[PDB]
Amino acid sequence: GSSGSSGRSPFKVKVLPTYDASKVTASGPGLSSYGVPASLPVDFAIDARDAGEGLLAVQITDQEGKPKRAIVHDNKDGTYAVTYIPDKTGRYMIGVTYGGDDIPLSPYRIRATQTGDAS
Repeated sequence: GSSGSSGRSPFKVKVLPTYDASKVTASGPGLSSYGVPASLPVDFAIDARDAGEGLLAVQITDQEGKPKRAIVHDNKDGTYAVTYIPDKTGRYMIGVTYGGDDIPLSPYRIRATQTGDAS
């Protein structure tokens, strides 16, 4: 089941938005394919060329799918930084979104390289 359909407007055209998720990309250690240090404060960079401006949001989950703490850094220089401390190593799935629209790049598959953690 579902419901809603809320929100109206007295005047609004059907033109194209200035922003564009598709034009959104990210680079850095936080998304390093080679691997990332477990229990280490890592952050990536979001450089937008033709993505314009759009509500950015990050969702970090674990192999089980638990909510992870994600900090938001504002540079106001045409980019966006995000720090995340992966405590519980494992398959991490990051779901980046811009202006209520997920990019064709996400989700993101990363592996937290941990050592020891004997139980």
